[PDB]
Amino acid sequence: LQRARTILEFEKMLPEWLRSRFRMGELCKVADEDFRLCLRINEVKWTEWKTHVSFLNEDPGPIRR
Amino acid sequence: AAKMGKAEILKYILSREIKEKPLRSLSRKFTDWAYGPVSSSLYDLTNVDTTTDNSVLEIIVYNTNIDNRHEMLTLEPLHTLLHTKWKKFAKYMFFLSFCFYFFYNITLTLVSYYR
Amino acid sequence: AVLIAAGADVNAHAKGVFFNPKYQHEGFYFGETPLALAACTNQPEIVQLLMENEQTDITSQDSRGNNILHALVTVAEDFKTQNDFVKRMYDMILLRSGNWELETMRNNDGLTPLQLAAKMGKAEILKYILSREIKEKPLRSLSRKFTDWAYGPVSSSLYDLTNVDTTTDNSVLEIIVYNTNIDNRHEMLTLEPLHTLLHTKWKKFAKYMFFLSFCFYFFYNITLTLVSYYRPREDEDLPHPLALTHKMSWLQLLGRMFVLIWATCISVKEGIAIFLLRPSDLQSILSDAWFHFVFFVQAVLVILSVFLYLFAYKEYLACLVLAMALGWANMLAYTRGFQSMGMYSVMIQKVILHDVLKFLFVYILFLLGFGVALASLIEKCSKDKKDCSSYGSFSDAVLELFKLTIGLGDLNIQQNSTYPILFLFLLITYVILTFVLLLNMLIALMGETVENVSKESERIWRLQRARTILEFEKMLPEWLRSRFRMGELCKVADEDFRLCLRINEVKWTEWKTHVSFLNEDPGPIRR
Amino acid sequence: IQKVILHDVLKFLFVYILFLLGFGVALASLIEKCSKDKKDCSSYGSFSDAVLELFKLTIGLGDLNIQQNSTYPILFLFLLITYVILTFVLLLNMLIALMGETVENVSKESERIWR
Ligand code: NA
Ligand code: NA
Repeated sequence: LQRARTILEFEKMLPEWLRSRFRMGELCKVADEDFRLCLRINEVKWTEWKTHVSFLNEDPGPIRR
Repeated sequence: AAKMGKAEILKYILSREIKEKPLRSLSRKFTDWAYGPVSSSLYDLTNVDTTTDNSVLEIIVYNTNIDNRHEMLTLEPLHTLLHTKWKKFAKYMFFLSFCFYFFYNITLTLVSYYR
Repeated sequence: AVLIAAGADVNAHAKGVFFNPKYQHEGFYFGETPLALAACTNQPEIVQLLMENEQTDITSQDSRGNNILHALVTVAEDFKTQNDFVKRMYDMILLRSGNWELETMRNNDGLTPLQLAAKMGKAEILKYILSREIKEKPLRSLSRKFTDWAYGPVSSSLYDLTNVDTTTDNSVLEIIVYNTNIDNRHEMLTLEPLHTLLHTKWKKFAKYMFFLSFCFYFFYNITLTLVSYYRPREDEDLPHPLALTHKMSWLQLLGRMFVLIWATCISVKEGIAIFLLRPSDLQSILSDAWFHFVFFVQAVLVILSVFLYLFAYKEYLACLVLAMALGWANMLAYTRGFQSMGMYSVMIQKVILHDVLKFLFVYILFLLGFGVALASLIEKCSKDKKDCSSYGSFSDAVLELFKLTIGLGDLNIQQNSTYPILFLFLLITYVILTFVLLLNMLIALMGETVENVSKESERIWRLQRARTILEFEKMLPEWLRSRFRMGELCKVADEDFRLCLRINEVKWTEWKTHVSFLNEDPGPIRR
Repeated sequence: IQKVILHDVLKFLFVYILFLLGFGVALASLIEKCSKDKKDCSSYGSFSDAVLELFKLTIGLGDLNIQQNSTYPILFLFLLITYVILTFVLLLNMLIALMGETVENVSKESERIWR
């Protein structure tokens, strides 16, 4: 918490155009039209094996090419 | 959920995996690709980081009145995002503020002891 | 099974930018054979399906030279974060079709899959690989364990020991002891063929080669002590670092050539020992190569005193006195052989790293910080005892304030200047800061760690005497007459009488009829 | 009181004597100096004086002096602050933490041993 109190203070006292992008920007959600709402990436591990129904891409790990 | 301090409803609101496909639009979570036990999750982040006014990271950090702030920053879109914002601009802006202040007190020290 | 009967390729090796290093990046190194991710992703029914197919290869290597078994070793991580099917997927694939040929196979970088359990640090698969009791008699040949005789609750076990002890190159005891990169070394030496074998190798040659190295070094520092306290001095500024006595009564001639030989021999031995392993700046230079480093600092520091005699510096006594104080403090290394002092020598080693090193950075910041403030008041043109020839600088305000932690004498708040209810204020600020707050942190902080470390301080000590036995055995270039083992005792085969063995014991529970046995119930050798 | 003269201070007194004797000879090899301590013709300043001036640093001594002594007194001051860091703040404070672990381990069965 105590280093969380400083990061939101330095980011508030940084009046640039905020070039530092922390996030995947404008990556697609599941819709025919709604391509918005910039995103984040994390990882999962071993248990609870199941067939995977909902997915976004045809199994790459990074961006394709 | 943030300002009242209700932690258990806030663990649900950030993930909210929706299995059924006709209404997967309203989820805050998407499995990008799986291939087995190494799947790449993806959180929504539309009202979380300080990019608008009064976002849910700015409430839960700056707040009084709650004894449950330090536990609620364990949650997943709030946890990795503080790691990223530390990684690319805070680590310098903290160590430069250290260097601007460690060099400050030496200049106050030498002028009031030596001469 | 439709696609298998259709005629798909069962042996297709998928290369690419998976098996990426950094598991976080895309990453699923599983071997790349189609048999492997059947076994790797916990699919036991389809493991049976691929093994029934006669077209399926089992022996086929991969991009890293790895077979089926090298891949299945390097995915386990724990018992906790898995159902532990890797132990039974390992067993299902050997018995289904297996000779020794699939086990002995080395990979691209020349590494047995037994050794791959060691260097990767997979502990749970390594408990299985050393025992591996095989019940069914047509394939008891591939076991690493044999019940010799039972007679009830006192049965005599027997471990295989074919690639374990340092009798070949790069054996699984030599990996797991000398290794960095793992936090799981001290737990893995609890396992049975690794545990009793260190007890045997300690019993017959290490106990002497450790206590003789103690006697060769305790008698060393006394000869360095007496020559630099009793007779350095004769009347002039003649340097004379190690006394000679060219005249009769051969004592200092014998004493000088005693030190200069043993200082060189302890330098060349450690100078090759430190030029074997590369630490990384912390945590590996501080645990395994610390007393390799402390001896080497002492050894160069003694032979440097000879070159202080070369053309007569001023440092011939001031350097050699540092070798004496450090020469007694590293005697605390050689009390590693004892048991009860062994646990004490890790709870003194860990708390100079964990609790007082955090302390000395905080305490110096208060020592220096209040140090300048009292020094800025002390000047006063009245400073301390007629300040014309006397003192009263900054360091005097450190020596009058470092002495407030221990007994000083009289704490004076007298003749000093402009506002002595500020000079009295910063003094009682300092005693409240570090006499009653910041020193008494340390007893409470040490009290938390020594009940956190001394639940596993024993096994860390077992590692530290394991680091010495494999060093003395490596520095013993004889023909190794000391036999630690039953030699060439028979395995269960018509022809294969080889693979020298080991003996251990079992006790009361789980009563059963004894099927597999080697002899008709003797306890020792017959006759 | 009977078990901790066997279990904790007996490990202590072997380690502390090794630092008492070990730094004892090193300060004794510097103290001689032909200036040793208060007109060294009839007076003293042998090895045991460098033990009595250094056994007294555990308890109250009087004045710790770093004065008139010889060739490099930023080594004589260095070994003194080496000793106080070794046994005033490290090796004595082991013992309270070590005793604190045993008397909650023995005093669950200290009654029956008394019986
Ligand atoms: Na305590
Ligand atoms: Na005192």
